Amino acid sequence: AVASYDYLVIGGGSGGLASARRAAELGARAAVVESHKLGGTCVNVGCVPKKVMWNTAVHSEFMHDHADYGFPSCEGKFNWRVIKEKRDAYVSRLNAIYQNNLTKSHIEIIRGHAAFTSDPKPTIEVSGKKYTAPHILIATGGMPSTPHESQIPGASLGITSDGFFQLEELPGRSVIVGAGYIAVEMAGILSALGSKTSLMIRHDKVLRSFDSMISTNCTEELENAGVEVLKFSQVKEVKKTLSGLEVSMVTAVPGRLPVMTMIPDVDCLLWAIGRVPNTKDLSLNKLGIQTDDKGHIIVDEFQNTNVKGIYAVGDVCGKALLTPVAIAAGRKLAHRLFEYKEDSKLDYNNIPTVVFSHPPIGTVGLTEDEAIHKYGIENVKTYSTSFTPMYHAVTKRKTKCVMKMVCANKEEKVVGIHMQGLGCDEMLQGFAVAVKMGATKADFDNTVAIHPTSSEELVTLR
Amino acid sequence: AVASYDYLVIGGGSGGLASARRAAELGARAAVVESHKLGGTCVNVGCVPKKVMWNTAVHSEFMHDHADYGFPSCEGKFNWRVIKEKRDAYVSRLNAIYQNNLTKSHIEIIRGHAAFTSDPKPTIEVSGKKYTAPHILIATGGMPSTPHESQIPGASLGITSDGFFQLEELPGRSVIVGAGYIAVEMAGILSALGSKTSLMIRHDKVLRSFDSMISTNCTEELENAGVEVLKFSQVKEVKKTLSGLEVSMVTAVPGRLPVMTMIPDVDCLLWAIGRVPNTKDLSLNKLGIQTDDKGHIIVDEFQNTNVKGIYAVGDVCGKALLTPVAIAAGRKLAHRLFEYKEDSKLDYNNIPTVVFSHPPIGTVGLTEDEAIHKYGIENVKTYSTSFTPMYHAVTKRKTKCVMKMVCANKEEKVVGIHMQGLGCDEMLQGFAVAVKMGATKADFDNTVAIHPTSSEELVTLR
Ligand SMILES: Cc1cc2nc3c(=O)[nH]c(=O)nc-3n(C[C@H](O)[C@H](O)[C@H](O)COP(=O)(O)OP(=O)(O)OC[C@H]3O[C@@H](n4cnc5c(N)ncnc54)[C@H](O)[C@@H]3O)c2cc1C
Ligand SMILES: Cc1cc2nc3c(=O)[nH]c(=O)nc-3n(C[C@H](O)[C@H](O)[C@H](O)COP(=O)(O)OP(=O)(O)OC[C@H]3O[C@@H](n4cnc5c(N)ncnc54)[C@H](O)[C@@H]3O)c2cc1C
Ligand SMILES: NC(=O)C1=CN([C@@H]2O[C@H](COP(=O)(O)OP(=O)(O)OC[C@H]3O[C@@H](n4cnc5c(N)ncnc54)[C@H](OP(=O)(O)O)[C@@H]3O)[C@@H](O)[C@H]2O)C=CC1
Ligand SMILES: NC(=O)C1=CN([C@@H]2O[C@H](COP(=O)(O)OP(=O)(O)OC[C@H]3O[C@@H](n4cnc5c(N)ncnc54)[C@H](OP(=O)(O)O)[C@@H]3O)[C@@H](O)[C@H]2O)C=CC1
Ligand SMILES: N[C@@H](CCC(=O)N[C@@H](CSSC[C@H](NC(=O)CC[C@H](N)C(=O)O)C(=O)NCC(=O)O)C(=O)NCC(=O)O)C(=O)O
Ligand SMILES: N[C@@H](CCC(=O)N[C@@H](CSSC[C@H](NC(=O)CC[C@H](N)C(=O)O)C(=O)NCC(=O)O)C(=O)NCC(=O)O)C(=O)O
Repeated sequence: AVASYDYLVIGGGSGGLASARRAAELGARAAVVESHKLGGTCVNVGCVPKKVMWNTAVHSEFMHDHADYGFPSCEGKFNWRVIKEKRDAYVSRLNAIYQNNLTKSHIEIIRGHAAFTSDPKPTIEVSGKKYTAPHILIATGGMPSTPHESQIPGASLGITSDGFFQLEELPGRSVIVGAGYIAVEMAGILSALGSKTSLMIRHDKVLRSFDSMISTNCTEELENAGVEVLKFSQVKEVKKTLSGLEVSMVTAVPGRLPVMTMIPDVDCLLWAIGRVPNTKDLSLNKLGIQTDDKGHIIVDEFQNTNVKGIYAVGDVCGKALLTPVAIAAGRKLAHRLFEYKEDSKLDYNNIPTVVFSHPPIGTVGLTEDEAIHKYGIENVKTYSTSFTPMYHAVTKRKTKCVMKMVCANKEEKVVGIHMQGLGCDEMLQGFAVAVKMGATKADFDNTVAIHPTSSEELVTLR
Repeated sequence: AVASYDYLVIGGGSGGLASARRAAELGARAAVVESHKLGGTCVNVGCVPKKVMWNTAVHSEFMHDHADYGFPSCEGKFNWRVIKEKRDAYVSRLNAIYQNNLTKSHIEIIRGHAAFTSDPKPTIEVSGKKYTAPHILIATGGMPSTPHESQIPGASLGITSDGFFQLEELPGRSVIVGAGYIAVEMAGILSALGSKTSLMIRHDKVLRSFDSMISTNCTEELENAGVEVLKFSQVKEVKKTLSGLEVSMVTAVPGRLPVMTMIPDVDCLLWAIGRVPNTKDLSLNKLGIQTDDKGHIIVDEFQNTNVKGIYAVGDVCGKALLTPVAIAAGRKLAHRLFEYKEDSKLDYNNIPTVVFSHPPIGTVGLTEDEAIHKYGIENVKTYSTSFTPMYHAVTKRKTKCVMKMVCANKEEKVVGIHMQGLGCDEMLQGFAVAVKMGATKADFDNTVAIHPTSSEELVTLR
């Protein structure tokens, strides 16, 4: 027998939870299928525990400036286990909250792994029971990528971000491989907390898809903070030794000859090279649901799959892999399906991002190079500044703040904002609202500054 | 003999410096008269040294959460002199920078006290030499208010914010009198750094001209932080004792009888009750320049005095006593006079403010009560939230974040934003740009959130 619902959601992470809760508000009879822990990647092995560890890493820098600010320094060591336990308890509190959010909304929780059946009417099976609905959302997320053994023998001796959140002790020596925001964030946390840390990157700079100013500055701040950035470098092999792992690296700097280097006595090797969508065991083939070669579910601008009555949102689609994007796409879909708003969809332009580096990065809109491509070089003007935040006026340790505003056409429409510096994590949201509204530079310059702040520098560029 | 300029600016603080520099960019032959230190109140006894001391007071709270974040605590004491010396050096660096800014712009620096003469053509005298121009800006600022002895015998035993910045040691016991942002800020700094601190206020709450939510929350956070808030209380007399000062207080709570209390062994009594404009010795009468009963120079919307060719900006006019306001009004005036832009003026609506409390406050636009008065009760809707920032998910000490959005008319135009919480100091500027642009709630809700942050809560209110 087959139980019918108005809305069946596969995955109880950011996007699935948000979509199911909004549908239920509109009257849908909904169910969420979850094989592991409610809250998905964000709550369990993502945004939330990452941010707790970032706040911890900030405590390591307050510690270094304490004498400069008039206090006698602290001179004793970090205890990873203390914060690990507290972090785990917070995750458990959130798991209980999201279970209650579904129950309070009268959303059924189906525990187990869903896969599609070959029934012509779209139907899933979970633990040998069948469920159907006229609307089925796939919101199954992704997972970390690890190299194949055939490519990098010994790769399985490394961990990913998932294993990072299982660590019970600070690794003495860490090597992080990759050059995106997860690699950056994990390297910065491990180094701030006292691991002897290297970040191994294929080119000269991290965050190369970000504005060139951010890519440069982020790389410089990593080095200034004590992270060893191993440029033009790749792992060839990993071996277990008596003292941890030995990582065999090849370095090939332009203008130089390639060189092989062994990195001995590594405690933690962390692969932060990408994410793979979680679709292998969904039986998508049984209904002919379209994927790319990497397993991402293909969707249109309304989150429709190629099969009527089946949708997908969030990381499983491979576009803009952020919690607020999954949530917004999920809610817009709920209003389309259950409020009959045919034009309800997410705009994927001007989505803001923060990277929790040291100091944090904020960006929204087009890089300078993207703007030149779209508008023409003669129709783009940039304004920028670099300064030392007043926090550091009295400290021996320094960080900088860099900001870039990208403007298009005669009116100087603000089409991109890019920055790194103290406070940039909390500064960006409001500027993103202004950019989404089509703010011009005149709109920024007509807004009176707030002094003394870093944020005022964005409204006083000349 | 009389030297002539295009532009004569009386006072080398925020507004005078900004106005003179912009005029000189437009070709004006300008001079700045300064009797004390370039940079005025902001650089020397205001924004800048206040902010250094606020950053210091934040170091006192990182210290209290260090064990919770896995570090062994710091257990030794603050040394006021360390940071005082560093703070003074930074002020000296800024004095040298602003002198150079004028010199590099070919702006003459006239050192001494200016007063108007009785010459029918507006002319000032400084150290017995006369100067004239077709455009004279009065930008002389203000000074702290202290009670008259006739009113409060012994009031002169107290200090003001000026004396705060001369303190060479942390006072053991401090009593701050007043209920505005300076009183709040000074009480919070002194208490965080270890002074046994009381804040004496005439009514039940601080910041009563701010939105009611902020007034309430700020008072609660002061008390939670250990500041003793002495409500419905006023100073009657101050006496020198063997052990500091004795403050005689009268307390008169509604519903209760008045009571007199002596507060013994006070080391620092700080008056933070208002500001008086710096106009007493300008000889304004010699030209009939109009003032109010408190000595403020009266101006129109274009900063004109009642006398042709004479202007005033900044604190001397008594309206919106902030550094960015003096600067913006000064620059808009320079473009009016020297770029002939007859409509160039400052809009005094939607000026954003931050109060450096613990945690900081940010506000822009109308309070809920101001919006109801302007638009009608049936045409105002508020949205609000209160939460604990994720920073405190793992700490025993707590602070809250409260946010209020005030919306007008069917379209829900955002006419006010009010908040207190970690990060609110850097969060506000961008939201102020959106409000100045006429953002609606739909504009906020159409902007994708940044997670995990406090700032995302302002774009996800329901
Ligand atoms: C280390 C790290 C840090 C990050 N930091 C941030 C950050 O600061 N900010 C930000 O915005 N984003 C961040 N992200 C990204 C964010 O976590 C993801 O974009 C977001 O979780 C994706 O949500 P989702 O709904 O697509 O998938 P997920 O949250 O991954 O949820 C998918 C759910 O589906 C369940 N599932 C899968 N297959 C099945 C099946 N067949 N049957 C039943 N259940 C199934 C899974 O168990 C899971 O709970 C971070 C991610 C990582 C890994
Ligand atoms: C404790 C405190 C904290 C503050 N915190 C902030 C803050 O965080 N943010 C913010 O925006 N604002 C803050 N302010 C307010 C800010 O300092 C003032 O709004 C701003 O300095 C006013 O600028 P102004 O140009 O009007 O006057 P001022 O900067 O006061 O400059 C006037 C100048 O005129 C000179 N002068 C006066 N009379 C004469 C004369 N006849 N001849 C020659 N020279 C003369 C004075 O010596 C002085 O240098 C703070 C103020 C105080 C007191
Ligand atoms: N400007 C913006 O607004 C941007 C926002 N983002 C946001 O961040 C999300 C995640 O992006 P991002 O952090 O770039 O993600 P990635 O998962 O793509 O980052 C991993 C990076 O590591 C490198 N890498 C890939 N494979 C290997 C390998 N086999 N060995 C070593 N290194 C490898 C690549 O960088 P390299 O080529 O340098 O080696 C790659 O970009 C996006 O989906 C988007 O939401 C991302 C980019 C820009
Ligand atoms: N909502 C907004 O946007 C607001 C912004 N601001 C900004 O802040 C600037 C400064 O304002 P604010 O901090 O209010 O300034 P004030 O200098 O006016 O604050 C001093 C306060 O102390 C109290 N006080 C006055 N005289 C006495 C006395 N004799 N004894 C004891 N207490 C006394 C009063 O409060 P009480 O009546 O409670 O006793 C008074 O408001 C403004 O010019 C503006 O730029 C100010 C208000 C609102
Ligand atoms: N704001 C950042 C950076 C620190 C910073 O601002 N430091 C400068 C001194 S600030 S105090 C004097 C005041 N300046 C302002 O209010 C900023 C004006 C803004 N730049 C603008 O263009 O509107 C003032 O009196 N200005 C009058 C004038 O600008 O003419 C500074 O000088 N830095 C230079 C240095 O080398 O230190 C933060 O707070 O971190
Ligand atoms: N953001 C502040 C406050 C801390 C906070 O957000 N805590 C909550 C858990 S966040 S992780 C799960 C994620 N939630 C979000 O991305 C926020 C969505 C936002 N509220 C919105 O409405 O868009 C998610 O999976 N959400 C899916 C869903 O919302 O359905 C939390 O639960 N707090 C409650 C508590 O009692 O702790 C900060 O970062 O400080």
